[PDB]
Amino acid sequence: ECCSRGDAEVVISEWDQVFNAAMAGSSESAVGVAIFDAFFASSGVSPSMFPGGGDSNNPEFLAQVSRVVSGADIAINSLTNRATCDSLLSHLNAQHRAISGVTGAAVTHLSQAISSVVAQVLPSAHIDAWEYCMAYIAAGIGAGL
Amino acid sequence: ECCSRGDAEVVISEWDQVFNAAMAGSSESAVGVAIFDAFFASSGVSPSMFPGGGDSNNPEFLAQVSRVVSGADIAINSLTNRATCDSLLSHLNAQHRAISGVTGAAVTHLSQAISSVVAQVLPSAHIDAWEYCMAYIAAGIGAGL
Amino acid sequence: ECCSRGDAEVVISEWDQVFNAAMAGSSESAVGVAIFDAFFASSGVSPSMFPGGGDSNNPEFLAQVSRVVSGADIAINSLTNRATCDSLLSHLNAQHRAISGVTGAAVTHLSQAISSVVAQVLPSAHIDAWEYCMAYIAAGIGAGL
Amino acid sequence: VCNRLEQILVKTQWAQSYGEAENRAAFSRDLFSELFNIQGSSRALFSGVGVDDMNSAAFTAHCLRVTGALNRLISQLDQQATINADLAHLAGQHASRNLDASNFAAMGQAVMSVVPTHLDCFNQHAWGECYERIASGISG
Amino acid sequence: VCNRLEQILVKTQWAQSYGEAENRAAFSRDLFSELFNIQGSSRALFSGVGVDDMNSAAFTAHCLRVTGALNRLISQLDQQATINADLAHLAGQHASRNLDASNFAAMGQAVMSVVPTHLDCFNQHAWGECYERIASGISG
Amino acid sequence: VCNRLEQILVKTQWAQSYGEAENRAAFSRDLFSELFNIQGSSRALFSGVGVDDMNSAAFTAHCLRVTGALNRLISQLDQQATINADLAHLAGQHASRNLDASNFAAMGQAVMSVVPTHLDCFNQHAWGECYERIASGISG
Amino acid sequence: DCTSLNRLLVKRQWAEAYGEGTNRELLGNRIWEDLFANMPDARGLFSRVNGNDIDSSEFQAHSLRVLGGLDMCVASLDDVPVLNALLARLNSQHDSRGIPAAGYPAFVASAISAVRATVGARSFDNDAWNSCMNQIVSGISG
Amino acid sequence: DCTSLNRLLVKRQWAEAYGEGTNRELLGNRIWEDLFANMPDARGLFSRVNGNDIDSSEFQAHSLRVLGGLDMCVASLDDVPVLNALLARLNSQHDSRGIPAAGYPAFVASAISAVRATVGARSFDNDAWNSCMNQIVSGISG
Amino acid sequence: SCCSSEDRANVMHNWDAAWSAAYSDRRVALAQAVFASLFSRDAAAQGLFSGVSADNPDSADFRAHCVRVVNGLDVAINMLNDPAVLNEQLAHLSAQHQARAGVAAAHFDVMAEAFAEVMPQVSSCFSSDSWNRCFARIANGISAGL
Amino acid sequence: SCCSSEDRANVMHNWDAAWSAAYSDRRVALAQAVFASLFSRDAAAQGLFSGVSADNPDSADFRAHCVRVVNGLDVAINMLNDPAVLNEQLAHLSAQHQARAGVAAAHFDVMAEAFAEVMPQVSSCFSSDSWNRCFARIANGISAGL
Ligand code: HEM
Ligand code: HEM
Ligand code: HEM
Ligand code: HEM
Ligand code: HEM
Ligand code: HEM
Ligand code: HEM
Ligand code: HEM
Ligand code: HEM
Ligand code: HEM
Ligand code: MMC
Ligand code: MMC
Ligand code: MMC
Ligand code: MMC
Ligand code: MMC
Ligand code: MMC
Ligand code: MMC
Ligand code: MMC
Ligand code: MMC
Ligand code: MMC
Repeated sequence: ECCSRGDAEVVISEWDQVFNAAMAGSSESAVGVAIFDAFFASSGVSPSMFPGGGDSNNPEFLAQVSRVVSGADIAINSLTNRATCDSLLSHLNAQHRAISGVTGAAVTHLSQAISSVVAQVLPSAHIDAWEYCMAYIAAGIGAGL
Repeated sequence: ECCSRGDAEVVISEWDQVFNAAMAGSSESAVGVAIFDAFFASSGVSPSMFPGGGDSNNPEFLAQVSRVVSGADIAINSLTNRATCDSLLSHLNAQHRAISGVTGAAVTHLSQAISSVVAQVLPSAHIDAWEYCMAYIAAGIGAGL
Repeated sequence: ECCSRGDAEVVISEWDQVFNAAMAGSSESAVGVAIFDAFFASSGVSPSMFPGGGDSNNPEFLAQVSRVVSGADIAINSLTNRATCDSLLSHLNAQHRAISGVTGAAVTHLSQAISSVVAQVLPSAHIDAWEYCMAYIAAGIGAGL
Repeated sequence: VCNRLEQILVKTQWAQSYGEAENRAAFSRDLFSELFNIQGSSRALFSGVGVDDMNSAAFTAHCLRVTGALNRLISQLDQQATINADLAHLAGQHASRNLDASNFAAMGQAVMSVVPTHLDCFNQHAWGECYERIASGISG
Repeated sequence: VCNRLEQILVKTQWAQSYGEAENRAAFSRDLFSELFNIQGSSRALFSGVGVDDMNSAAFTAHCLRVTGALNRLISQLDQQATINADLAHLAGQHASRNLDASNFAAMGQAVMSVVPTHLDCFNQHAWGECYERIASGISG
Repeated sequence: VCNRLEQILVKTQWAQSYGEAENRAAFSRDLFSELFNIQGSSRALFSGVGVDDMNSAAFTAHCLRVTGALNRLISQLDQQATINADLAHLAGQHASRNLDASNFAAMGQAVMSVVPTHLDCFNQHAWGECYERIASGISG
Repeated sequence: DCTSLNRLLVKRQWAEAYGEGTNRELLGNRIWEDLFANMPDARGLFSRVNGNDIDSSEFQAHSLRVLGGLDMCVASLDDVPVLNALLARLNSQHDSRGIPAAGYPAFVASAISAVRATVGARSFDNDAWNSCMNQIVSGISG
Repeated sequence: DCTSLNRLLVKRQWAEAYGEGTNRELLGNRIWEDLFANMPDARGLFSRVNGNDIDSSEFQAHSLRVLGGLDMCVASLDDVPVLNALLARLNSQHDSRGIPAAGYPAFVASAISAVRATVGARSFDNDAWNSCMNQIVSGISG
Repeated sequence: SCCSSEDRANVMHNWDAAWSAAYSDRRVALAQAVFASLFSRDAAAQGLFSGVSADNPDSADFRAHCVRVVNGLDVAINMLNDPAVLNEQLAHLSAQHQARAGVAAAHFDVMAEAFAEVMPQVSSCFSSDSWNRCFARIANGISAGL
Repeated sequence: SCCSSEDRANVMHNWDAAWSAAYSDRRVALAQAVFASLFSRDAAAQGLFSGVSADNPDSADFRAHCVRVVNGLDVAINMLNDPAVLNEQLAHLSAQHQARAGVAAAHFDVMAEAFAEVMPQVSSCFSSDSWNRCFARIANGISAGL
């Protein structure tokens, strides 16, 4: 149920469908900041907490954003395979357990922000599945935070 | 590894390959007692412990044998699907946890007996896979005994 | 006619059929000397004329043989395409025009020797096509010699 | 009830169906699906085996045991003495859960609605007799 | 090292390969497979991530992070300021494990042996430059 | 340079590629195509063999001789004494045309970019060693 | 000897080996062409069903009949009382003819061989076949 | 006799004839079923690896082993020094058993036959096979 | 009345199922039922098998006869494709009944309908027509000259 | 640790390439390298093959032993599908090492990793896992009771 074979398939489709054969290779950053901005608003969290401290034009923060988007990409792209997804998330978990400032309710915030921006960009985006799956990803990362 | 997709596939093939379109429907008992006899020898266990107490011609014991073979059949036939196999075995476990006289080393004995008789009957029987898988089945049933 | 599409196809088949997926990569030399020996007999030509001067165990002469066989291979393998075959041969021609001791009747001798050894090695060898084609190859190389 | 010949038809048709069919687990869930769809009252009656989720490891693992045991019976149909015993063993495994005679009559309705779809030929009566011959032994 | 144009070739060829390819996880394991097959000394060097079993959840989960990060880099290749930062972040994630310059040179050997098999066209040099441009940033 | 085992890998992979491949003439032109595309300076360096038109009888006839000779060498790789001789013969066939060490290093770049596309598996190093072991003998 | 398991394995392979319709003539011929090779002296026992012309309608009937019986056996191998009785009739049907003692052994070899070729030597259990094929002849030749 | 070319042709056909996995048992059986036919007196030399039951696990191992050796030979046919040494060990492995001189000749016939059937009589070079197959036996029987 | 090409195939099918070349038991039930009726509708007939424990169906001697028969009919149902051969097989089976004092044509009519009662209880989706058309084809040749 | 169905296929592949049933030479290099290390990591072990010109790898007597071995392992890698048979073949190969005074279990561990070093240098895209999983399957049975 919670993000099944077809759901993921669709998400992984759409997610790529966004990073398609014409895009993925230029402005993941445009998408990325767009993400972080919707993050900072919903979550309320302070940008004064990341490398470069937000600032869409800070060389550090960009790298940061890229690094975040890619994490989400590694996971999204591997939802079809349960076993290895749990792992990938668990590891992400550990990385965040190690940082004072992360909350369970906050991860979901950032997780929901992805889905959203994904849909602004790709209007078709099956928002029911995206939330279904991103909700799952939200668990593995915020496990116990 | 331990009893992989193809292994099970092969076992489930052969196992049926034994109970094929010409057999399965007459003497599972012949196969079954043949099983219990090879059991009683390897395991050493006393037949004086089962319904009817062994006696290949005791109406009770036959039913018993059938009931055992079928259990093994339910499991064998569902090795390809990990999730539900663990369950099916676990339940078997519980049934045996509830009986004084069952040992871990004994379940494997009875488990190995199946494979064997299977091979006497069907000479092709990929004995490496059978043991690989029956070994797994041996775990779920003898978990903690 | 003279070595047509199918003929060559067959020759190129068989020729490889000899240098097949199990051979071509060890003793082209065995085949090669075998060639040079049948050469020296039919043609009468003196081995005292090649690098190392014959001597199946002279490091130079081996290299020589290899170099000859390969030439024949380059040509054989490209009989299907007329245009580029004429060329490949013409070039071979020039190389031999440049050496006192080569005769028209001699090239054919060495050319016929290939076909032969090919057939000793591969009994099936459609000897009618081989001669038909090797006869053609014999022309391009011995053009005017 | 289920005679010598009526046994045959069934024995084959069951293999011809449950036998040939793809992955039993489907067929198995498939069956219980009906039992519920033809008598909801029962759906809760399996509360101890993850009945909440019919696609669970826990649940499917059950449906099998049944179409499974249900198998270890049709095969023994010719063995009067053996199947009676087996049948008895089975009855007292249904003694705890309170079952009326509208469940067994419901079960065999679920069975007889699953099976014929998977075959080219299937004998209504001949089956009823044996499903009966089985239901009895398992109830009273 | 990896110029403006040499970047292009690669950026596309990587997508054309890692991109198009079936299930990354294969490709990913596939890569580390080599790293080991061209320098066994390293195989044990990943003892903390289930390297024992290359088909494990734990292990594959790693290979991904790499072909993954390895991705978040080729994409940023044009962003000098961004990729340097990112590259720096990466370097200090390899500070703990003792790595010689024969591992990085080995890694890029594994990469450049995996990739060209998946493409119709692949530029040796153009890749070396960028694998270099990357290796550096991650080591010193 | 190119050892006993590194020879194997190659010997097979070359056959596995140049061998299996469709019409060598393609593959052959294909190769020289690169040599030019990775070092234009050379394209004119073959002015005597219709290099103007890469689809000519004259031109293709050359590319063959090469992937051809290039073949009569990989096969002789195990024969130290034989391939050295052969290699020597070859060197003095490249004495006339002025060749720098950036052409040979370029050639083997062309080769190693052509080959891996045609295979499922191809060992970077193992090839370099032997392409080397060959380049040397043909230059100095 | 002919263990409850052999009977199992024999009943099975025999099922597979026993073709359907004319594919039995296939198996049939196989066992005959053999028996008559190794022992030509035996083709004379059947001058009645046209032993000479193994392919005649007469003999094919006959050939087939034989496999018929031989199938009952295999099928009864499980329940002994009947088998006995089966071999009994058979026995009384070969009592007349002057069948050489050295014939059954050969027939069994030709059959066991025939079945092998048919079901394939996929580890064919010679011990089980022979063991059970012999339990059969006994009631017939004796 | 066994010319550098025969060795060539023999190495090849042997490659093709030498199946892969169980397809060797295929070739193996072929050479055995023969040897034992023409010369049943020979099936007794193997009572240890179960000569009687050509299909047993014991014998199939054995059968396979034989082809194993026989493959080394063919593979060494090129380089003589090793071959010698190979046949040497083999020879010491058949020195014990009481193998009849008339056995190797038969084995060779059964093999050469076996290989033919397998690679097909597409002009099978009997001269080359025999010539080289005999160079082999010599070091073993003697 | 002609047992067509389809009819035989369609019969060999009906008789494919409700059949096991592996186990005698099934054949035995199918037989006994054929017999059960045969007699039930011609008590007198029963006497013909005195040479078999007829009065004790559930007896070896008898179950053996059932097999012998059920098999004969299987042996024929299979020649149904290669007539030439079948002919002899019936011509044979014939003589074996001519040899049995008593058993006359009429009897194969009782036996006819006897089988006609049993099959639908053994074979799934049975084609009475094809069976009554081919079964005859055989019984004719057996009871001929009888 | 179980040498799966895939594992054997995947191994038979690795060992399909880096192999020629036509020529001994290749087998010889692959062997010698296996050996080259074996010794290099257990000089003492070298002594076990005194009955072969070990001290002179490049010698006939020795290259012959390499073939004998490389072949044994090929003979087994192929039974990898028909276990029943393999069992005997190892059970056999076993006794042949029990016969060799010295050579104990431990040794098949050095030999284990010896091969584990060579293959990637012979077979293209080698599956270390499947090889280490199946290679064991075999070496176990050989060095068992040793
Ligand atoms: C959808 C869930 C999230 C994703 C995709 C994600 C994933 C990641 C990844 C991939 C990294 C880099 C790992 C590394 O250090 O190598 C990272 C770092 C980090 N994350 Fe998250 N994250 C998520 C949510 C959050 C939230 C909710 C916060 C806090 C408001 C947060 C704050 C940080 C910080 C501060 C770092 C470390 C900065 C650094 O790398 O130097 N993350 N995250
Ligand atoms: C391969 C492992 C085994 C299989 C397939 C198996 C499975 C089963 C099954 C299916 C039942 C019937 C469940 C029920 O009560 O509804 C059963 C009952 C039983 N088993 Fe096992 N079993 C195994 C091993 C053993 C061993 C090792 C022993 C002891 C020596 C044993 C002794 C019993 C006894 C005494 C019962 C209860 C008798 C009864 O049903 O009235 N089992 N087993
Ligand atoms: C079927 C026809 C022939 C083939 C395949 C052939 C082809 C070749 C090839 C490929 C080369 C090496 C080219 C190079 O120098 O780079 C060569 C060289 C040579 N050939 Fe021929 N040839 C043939 C017939 C003959 C004949 C009939 C003779 C004389 C009896 C001959 C004597 C020589 C000599 C002496 C050389 C030069 C030695 C050297 O390379 O140092 N060839 N040939
Ligand atoms: C005639 C068909 C039936 C068969 C052959 C059958 C089969 C089985 C078997 C074999 C088990 C598992 C026992 C064990 O392994 O310990 C079981 C359990 C059970 N059966 Fe039946 N059954 C039948 C009828 C019914 C009906 C009609 C109902 C009610 C609607 C029912 C209710 C249950 C319940 C509640 C359990 C206990 C499972 C649990 O919740 O723990 N069964 N049955
Ligand atoms: C240039 C290519 C490389 C890239 C892009 C890369 C990528 C990565 C990344 C992103 C991680 C996981 C970090 C995290 O998410 O916390 C990692 C970990 C690691 N890398 Fe690399 N890496 C590269 C080179 C190498 C090389 C050449 C070696 C050595 C042979 C190596 C050894 C390791 C080890 C040992 C770990 C730690 C994993 C553990 O055992 O916990 N890496 N690498
Ligand atoms: C290592 C790979 C190489 C091999 C095996 C090879 C092969 C050959 C062969 C066999 C010929 C024809 C000789 C004859 O049959 O008379 C040739 C000619 C030639 N090669 Fe190479 N070659 C190699 C490297 C190079 C490189 C790197 C260059 C320069 C970019 C080069 C430049 C030439 C030229 C200019 C000719 C003369 C053709 C003409 O214009 O008449 N070769 N080579
Ligand atoms: C495995 C054991 C055998 C089987 C299944 C078998 C069965 C049969 C059957 C079914 C008949 C027809 C009986 C009738 O309808 O009256 C028959 C007849 C006959 N059998 Fe056998 N038989 C066997 C072996 C042999 C042997 C060993 C020989 C001699 C080499 C033999 C020779 C004959 C002869 C001579 C006839 C009479 C020919 C005729 O008029 O049909 N049988 N057998
Ligand atoms: C072409 C020549 C032959 C080859 C390839 C060959 C090779 C072999 C091999 C590989 C072994 C196993 C040695 C061991 O592991 O100890 C063996 C054993 C044996 N061979 Fe041969 N052999 C050949 C011909 C023959 C002949 C002509 C006979 C006799 C008819 C024969 C009879 C035996 C016997 C009796 C054994 C021992 C059975 C056992 O215990 O495995 N061999 N042979
Ligand atoms: C069309 C169906 C029938 C077939 C194919 C058939 C089959 C056979 C066969 C195979 C035998 C045993 C052969 C032997 O003598 O060794 C037999 C004998 C016999 N049959 Fe028929 N039969 C048929 C119809 C009938 C009918 C209608 C009757 C009379 C009511 C009859 C009466 C007998 C008797 C009396 C025996 C001998 C039993 C004894 O040993 O006393 N059969 N038949
Ligand atoms: C798993 C890999 C191995 C296989 C399949 C293998 C293969 C063989 C074979 C086929 C032979 C020749 C048969 C004969 O005696 O005629 C042999 C003998 C021998 N093996 Fe092994 N072997 C293995 C591992 C080892 C190891 C680990 C050692 C010890 C360091 C060893 C020591 C020997 C010795 C000493 C000989 C006899 C050489 C002599 O003639 O002195 N083997 N082995
Ligand atoms: C679906 Hg994780
Ligand atoms: C395989 Hg559970
Ligand atoms: C044919 Hg050039
Ligand atoms: C109870 Hg499914
Ligand atoms: C470390 Hg994958
Ligand atoms: C010079 Hg192509
Ligand atoms: C012979 Hg039944
Ligand atoms: C016989 Hg090597
Ligand atoms: C008369 Hg059965
Ligand atoms: C010891 Hg080669």
